Amino acid sequence: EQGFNVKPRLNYNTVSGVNGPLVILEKVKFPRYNEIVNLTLPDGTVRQGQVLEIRGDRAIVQVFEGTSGIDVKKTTVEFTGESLRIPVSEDMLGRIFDGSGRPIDNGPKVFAEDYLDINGSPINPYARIYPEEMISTGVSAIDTMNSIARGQKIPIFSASGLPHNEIAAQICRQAGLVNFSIVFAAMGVNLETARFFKQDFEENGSLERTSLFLNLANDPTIERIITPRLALTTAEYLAYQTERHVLTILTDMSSYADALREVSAAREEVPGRRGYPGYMYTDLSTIYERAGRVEGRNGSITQIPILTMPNDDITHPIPDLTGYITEGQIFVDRQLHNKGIYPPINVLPSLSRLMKSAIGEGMTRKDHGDVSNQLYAKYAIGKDAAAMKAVVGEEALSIEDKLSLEFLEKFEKTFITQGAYEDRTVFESLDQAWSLLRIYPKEMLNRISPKILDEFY
Amino acid sequence: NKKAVEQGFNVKPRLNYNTVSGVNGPLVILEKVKFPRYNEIVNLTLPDGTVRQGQVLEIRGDRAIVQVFEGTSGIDVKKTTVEFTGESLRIPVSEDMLGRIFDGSGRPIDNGPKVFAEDYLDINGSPINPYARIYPEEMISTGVSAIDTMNSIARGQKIPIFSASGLPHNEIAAQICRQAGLVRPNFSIVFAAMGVNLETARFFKQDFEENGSLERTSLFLNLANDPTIERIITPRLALTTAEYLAYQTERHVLTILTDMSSYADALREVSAAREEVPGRRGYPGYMYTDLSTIYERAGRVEGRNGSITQIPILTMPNDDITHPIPDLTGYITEGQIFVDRQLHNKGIYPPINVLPSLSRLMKSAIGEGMTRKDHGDVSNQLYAKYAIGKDAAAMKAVVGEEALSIEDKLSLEFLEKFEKTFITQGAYEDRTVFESLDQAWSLLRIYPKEMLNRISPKILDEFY
Amino acid sequence: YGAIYSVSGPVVIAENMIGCAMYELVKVGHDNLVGEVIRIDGDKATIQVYEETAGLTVGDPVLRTGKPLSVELGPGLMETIYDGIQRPLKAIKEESQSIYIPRGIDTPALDRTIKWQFTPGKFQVGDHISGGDIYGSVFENSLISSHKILLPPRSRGTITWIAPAGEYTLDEKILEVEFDGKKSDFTLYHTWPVRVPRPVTEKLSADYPLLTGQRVLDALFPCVQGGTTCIPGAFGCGKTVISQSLSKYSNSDAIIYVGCGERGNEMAEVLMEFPELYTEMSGTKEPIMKRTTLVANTSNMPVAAREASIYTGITLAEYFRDQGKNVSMIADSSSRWAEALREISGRLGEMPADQGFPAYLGAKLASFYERAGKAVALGSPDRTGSVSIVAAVSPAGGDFSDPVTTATLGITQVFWGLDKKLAQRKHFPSINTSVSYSKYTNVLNKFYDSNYPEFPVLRDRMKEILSNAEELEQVVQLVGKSALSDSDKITLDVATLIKEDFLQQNGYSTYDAFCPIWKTFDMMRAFISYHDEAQKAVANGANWSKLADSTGDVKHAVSSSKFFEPSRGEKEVHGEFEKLLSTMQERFAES
Amino acid sequence: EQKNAGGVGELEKKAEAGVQGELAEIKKIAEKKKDDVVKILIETVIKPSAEVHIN
Amino acid sequence: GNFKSKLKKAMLSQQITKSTIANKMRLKVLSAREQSLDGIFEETKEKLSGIANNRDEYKPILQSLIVEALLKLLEPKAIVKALERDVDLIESMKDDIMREYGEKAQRAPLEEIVISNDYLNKDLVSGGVVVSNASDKIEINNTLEERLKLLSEEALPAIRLELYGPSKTRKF
Ligand SMILES: Nc1ncnc2c1ncn2[C@@H]1O[C@H](COP(=O)(O)OP(=O)(O)O)[C@@H](O)[C@H]1O
Ligand SMILES: [Mg+2]
Repeated sequence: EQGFNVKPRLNYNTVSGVNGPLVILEKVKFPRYNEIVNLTLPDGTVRQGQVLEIRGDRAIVQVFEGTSGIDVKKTTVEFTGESLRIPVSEDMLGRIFDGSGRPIDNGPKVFAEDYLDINGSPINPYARIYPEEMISTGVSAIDTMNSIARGQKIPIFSASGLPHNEIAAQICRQAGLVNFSIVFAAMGVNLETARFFKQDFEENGSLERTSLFLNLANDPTIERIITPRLALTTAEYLAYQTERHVLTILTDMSSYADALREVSAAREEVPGRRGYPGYMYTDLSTIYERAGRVEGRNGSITQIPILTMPNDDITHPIPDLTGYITEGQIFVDRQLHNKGIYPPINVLPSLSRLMKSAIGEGMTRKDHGDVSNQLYAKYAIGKDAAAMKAVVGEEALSIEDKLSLEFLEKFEKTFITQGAYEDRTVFESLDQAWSLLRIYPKEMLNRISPKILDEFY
Repeated sequence: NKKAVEQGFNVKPRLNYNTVSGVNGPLVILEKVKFPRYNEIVNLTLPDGTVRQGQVLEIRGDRAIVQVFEGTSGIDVKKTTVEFTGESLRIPVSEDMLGRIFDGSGRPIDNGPKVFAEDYLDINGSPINPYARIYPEEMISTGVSAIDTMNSIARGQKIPIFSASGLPHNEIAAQICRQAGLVRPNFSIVFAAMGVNLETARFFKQDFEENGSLERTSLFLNLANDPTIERIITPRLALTTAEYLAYQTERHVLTILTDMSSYADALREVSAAREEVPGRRGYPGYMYTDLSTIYERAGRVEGRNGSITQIPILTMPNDDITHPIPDLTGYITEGQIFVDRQLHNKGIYPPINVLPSLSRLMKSAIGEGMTRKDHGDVSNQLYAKYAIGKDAAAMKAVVGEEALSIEDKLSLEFLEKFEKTFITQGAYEDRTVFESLDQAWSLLRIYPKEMLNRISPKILDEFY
Repeated sequence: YGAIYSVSGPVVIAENMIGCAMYELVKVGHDNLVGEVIRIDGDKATIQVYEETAGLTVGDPVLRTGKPLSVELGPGLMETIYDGIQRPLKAIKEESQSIYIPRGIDTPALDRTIKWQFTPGKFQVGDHISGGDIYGSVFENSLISSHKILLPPRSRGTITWIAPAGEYTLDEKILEVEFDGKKSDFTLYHTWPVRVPRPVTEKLSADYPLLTGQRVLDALFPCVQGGTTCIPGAFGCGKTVISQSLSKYSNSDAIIYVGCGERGNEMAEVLMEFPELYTEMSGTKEPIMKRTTLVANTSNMPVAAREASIYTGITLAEYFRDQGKNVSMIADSSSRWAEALREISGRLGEMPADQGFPAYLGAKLASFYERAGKAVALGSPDRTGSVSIVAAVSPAGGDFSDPVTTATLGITQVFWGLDKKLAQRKHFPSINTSVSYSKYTNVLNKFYDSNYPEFPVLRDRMKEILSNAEELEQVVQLVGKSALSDSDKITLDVATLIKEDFLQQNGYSTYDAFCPIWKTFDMMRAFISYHDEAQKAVANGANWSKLADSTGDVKHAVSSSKFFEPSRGEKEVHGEFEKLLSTMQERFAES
Repeated sequence: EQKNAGGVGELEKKAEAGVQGELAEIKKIAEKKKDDVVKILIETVIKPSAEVHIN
Repeated sequence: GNFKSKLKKAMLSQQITKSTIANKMRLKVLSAREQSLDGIFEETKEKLSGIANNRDEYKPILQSLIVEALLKLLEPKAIVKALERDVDLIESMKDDIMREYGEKAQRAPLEEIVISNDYLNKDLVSGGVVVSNASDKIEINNTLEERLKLLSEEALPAIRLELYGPSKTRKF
């Protein structure tokens, strides 16, 4: 029967500083760290904020909606006394929310079933279940070469202008086991991308089980910090307290990390590479590590954080640290997109740490792992031999290298290439992969085990 | 008549501050100031009696940070007296400047009298109203084929010369000054030397004397041994003299800003002395703004018969155009003339590489009335065929001469007869635009009429 | 009234200034320099003054205006030039009798002496009127006729009094609204803060293409009316002439030409040339300048005013979108806007982030480009305007790895990458076909199926030809052209033909100044049919060298398709292209 | 296909018929539990919570 | 191909027509609960105004609200802002309030409790006080309307559990 308790809040009107996205108070009474405040502008509009740091009396507050128009004399900051709690409900599925969790679907405020903290609590590693249930994404380059297990944090690394939105929408549309709830978290995407995702979910019938948290480019930039946490605590609710299978589709984590850099730069902190906060690894781990299955629950959080490599560079801090936390990646290649391959997934930098567990040995088929290994080996040989043939002519390339060039052509053109709305079952993709591998003689196929090779070639 | 000078007869006493709180690098942090101006130029007196000028760069409450042009060596906190003039840096300008030689700080090193000032103008100037501008449509026939036919200089253009350390950039700009004239009928050059050596300064001064230009030129010589901080204000003083002459006296002024690379180097040194942004390659993030405040003082204005044409001589640090100084200068100015080491080592003079060069005011000032009707088409076709020649030379060096097609062989022949005959001139041979266009049409007649795909059919029928 | 405490370049920290809001506008100094508060550290309020700062003393007064940077919207701007803070440069020149921009000049943004012919709208006394509703129209000029006088957004209520038809100036009352018992008086103009985007009922997916006029831009990488665009490139690449040739010959009902960090000579060229140019819209040959307003911020003008110029131009574009005109705002250099932001940040002492550009640069660029888009206007009657933002990024050193270029590529949908290799050798437009892309290709399929059904197929074929030739040339530069097959020879020859005749379009020649969509489509038909005929005739067994020697006439006829003047008309030009194809098949059949 | 697409209004009416079923239950629950919920809210609002901060 | 694409577009536009109708009917149900919820708070606001009008049981309530706000401020001086109706009661119980703050906070009693000349809005505020800092900077809107708003924001899950049964699909 808790909740029936009123605790009056301290309006302050003691603002002492506005340095970019931050607001500094001066006479807070026992300031609480990571506390949510409600700034009341001189115009009367209310902007929420989060206490980022505290001193004996000061409290640096980051305003989510931006600090434009914040006066120093007529601005009153009201301390709620608790970290940001989003009102979650089972009826929250099917609605569209702003970057701060406020509905924007012309509907009522979500009728709270419980108030969950955005940061949540760290799941006990002993309480986690190893995700060993493959998801058939329909895409050949993912179902065959980098498999996704139900409960995996596998991002999509795609530069600007690549169809990462289309690939992720395809994955959401067709993500059955070899129905999913979707918690889509737009962070800084343009209205075109937001409309694309919303309309695709509506056309595929996913709005009945999708909760979109849209924070567009027009929306304020400090709300990019808050949007993924709201989406992920919604997913954690739906998957652990209601035992659903959730597919969190956080997009533009590069935009989220840019918001982090903007917040960090206003605090004059010690920066990391390219100016990003030194604790960006910690923040990205806090966001990405909210995926997987727990013992008592029959639900899961599959995480596919779309990520925009700023200059198609893996070495950039955002893709690097994400690779570090996430367990895999789906590398979308600008070169493949220019060649016209869809999906332009480059299978060499792409990886899936849970493929070896979720693939093969009766889970999908006996040949899945060996076929994927052989495909990766032959694609790498083809790329290296194509570079060698371009540099030192075709004489350097041997018979195996010429065969690898032919395989690479027929592999990019026929295996990787897959139009949207085309569901390639893992078995069909494996059959196509074997047809690709039959270009080589039985002897030249190296990584294929002799038993599988005899049984399938 | 002129009521501006009426306010001149006024005495404004200057506060003498002994309160030099601190000195660091090129800056002196001076406290207890009574209402510091933001850009006042102060007369700082050393204990040894030396007087160095400095201008405040930042002003806190009763505190002004002065950067001194000569440098802070020898400055003391007990004895150095700083006399705030209360006004920004103003150069005494008059028509008597024409024919005189001035130092980097505007003081006359000509062994003559101080300028009998006709007016005092702030060296920083003011941006010209874009509505007051007139687009330069009057072509200048500099006598150089590469600069008159391929490119084209209109009168109020900003057209630098991009060169390297050893290239004859000084000789080419000296050739332009002694041959510059309106294509369809005199320039009062204003020369600004920043960080150049005594050899270059003497070369330019003697060239003006030989050509007879020194009667109408003002020289602002800031040699390599002169203070580096005043390389900032030397182009401002020269361009304020040019603005005065042109817009007020109704003169046509050539402005030669030699070693804008050295100007940008002084700018970078000053910026790095402070805790400022590094932009690219260490140059300040506002280097675009500063170089623009320099360059965009040129042009023509409405209602006045004067104009300013700028030829900032620029030294490329590693012969690359992607360096910050050449890149920002190309972004700001209305073209560039590219002196090439690959041609200088080939022996061509002028060693102007045409492909990297550009003149944004060729569309205007090229036409049926301003010049011959074929000029634009001929220039475009020559550019295309020169590039085909460069590509054919590379392909010849790779796969031998035999593999080249008929078009490639024709293009190599055109490249040879273009670099050796069209670009190449004597140091004192001035070629009229029509002469250079006739030579260009011969070089195009090397090609068959069919391959000349750039020329409009009417022009090709009337000129091939 | 505060007092100046610290002055350092474009930033001015002002003391004794309690009560100043963020991004408010203050009149710093005795000349009333326009400024904007960036920080409020206690009573100090750091101000970015939008004018030259030299001459400001400690203790100078700083008035608090109480309102943010507000661009003044209304009839009058159509054919004007502004100074970033929306100071009419013509009025400045007439008032000051000088050629310079005086410091702190306070000329009205919209001329008040001009009398405007107001015609009342459908709204009458007693009708409830909301934000954006058109309560009247005024005839501005022969091209922008019926300049719809919109009720300001955020203003609602019932019409107590509406002025009848007649002649009014901007100061005169036009309409009176009573809301919650408080009468509000409305005039022909209204100010709108530049920072806050103008509201719309609902933004739409843009479907109609913005016809640039350039052949490559129209065909290979099209842009829709309401789509964010980007033209990165080095100096001399042609990103300013593309902007000008898009502001002259596009189908946009209005143009907002914004120059940030550009030469004043460029804006002077626009002023001299646009009146002499004419457009066929509205059923008569009206001058182009009658539909384009200019926001001129020369590169030597104050640094802080470049953001003001960008925001003023985009708010003008949004206002005309709210009126219902398919406007396209053309920022001359978002790169120089970014450089101005970096200079202000460095003066502020903020953390450098990437290359010194402040960490909020990507967010600000994303917001500014999100201002674009086809949208249904806020108020009734229903109308669907558009703002097609086409901003020419200018990366330092001609390298597309700059943070501003990367952020702009992330936010925009059309990338018109310029190559300086093609900028040299006078191959204009210098669009790099390899790296350039347009994400509106798919959404333009409706327009293409309606008007030119084969156009997407032809552009796909042209892209395939160009890519194949790029690969073949990369091979040839190393291993010679002897080993190529006849099909590869045809591919290279026809791609050289395409690059030298179709893709390259001289923007200052009479024939190729404006290549309309029908002429471009016919030219694609000619080139693709020539390639297909050559491929078929060689596949039949003809030797390519002899075939080319024979069909040089057809090849030169195709290469001379540029010179077909679009002024001859759609029918006459199409007749000339129809005979070209017939003369092409017969010659290839004969050989 | 366009002819088969007809019937949106009938579909809307059918959907509203199902919604009307739940609205009756919502109204009944509100009318039944209004007294208890209001009593609890009033007691909580007027209840004294005088206490100083822990720190 | 055009006919197949048109059929797919018509099929896709068929699902959207059912989806939009489904979402609108589902949001009508959700807005019904919020309308029923707002009826409770509207009825609660009327009942709260009844407690303030008693003037006999309000004094124990009114004194508690000031002490509850005073204990949060923890300062020796305050500026109580009450309705023009309640000023007499506040002046009557000033001494008791000061003693209670001195006793409930384990600190020397309140130095002074000023009643501001400015008063709360009669229509907007049903009852309570707004205790503010001695400098009038830090204030506590301890009014009955503000307390009801805080309760409506906080106890919403408890209100849901009281009205409706626990969610069927909430295992943990
Ligand atoms: N499409 C074109 N047609 C004709 N000339 C062009 C074209 N594009 C560029 N040029 C030439 O290049 C010069 C510089 O181009 P500009 O518009 O200044 O590009 P940027 O602003 O990127 O330097 C122009 O003066 C013009 O003469
Ligand atoms: Mg330009």
